[PDB]
Amino acid sequence: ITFLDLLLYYGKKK
Amino acid sequence: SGLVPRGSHMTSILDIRQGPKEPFRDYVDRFYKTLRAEQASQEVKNAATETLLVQNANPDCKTILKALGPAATLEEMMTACQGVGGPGHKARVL
Repeated sequence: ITFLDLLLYYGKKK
Repeated sequence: SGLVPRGSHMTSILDIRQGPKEPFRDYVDRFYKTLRAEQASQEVKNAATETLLVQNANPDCKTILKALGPAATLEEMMTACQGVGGPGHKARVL
C-alpha cells in the first residue's frame, strides 16, 4: 500500500 | 535528507491530510500528485507512504483502513471509504 500501489491504481485497476 | 540548496518543486506531502469528513478519494488525489513530485527516491518515499497514508487519515477512515488491513489494496480502500463496498451482502443493515 505504497506509492507503488498508488501508481498502479491510477495507471491500471488491479 | 539534505544537500539541497534549492529543490522546492512541491516538497510538502505533509500538508496533504484527510479531513474528518473528507472523501478518501479526494485525499488520495492530492496525496499521490504531491508524492509523485516529492523529492525522494521511490523506495524511500513509498516507505513513508504506507505510514503517512494511514497516519493522515481521519479516525473514522483509519478504522476502515485497518479493518481491511494490508491484505487489501488501495482500490479497496477507495471503495471502503465510500461505505461498505457492496450492499446486499450480509443482510444485517441492508
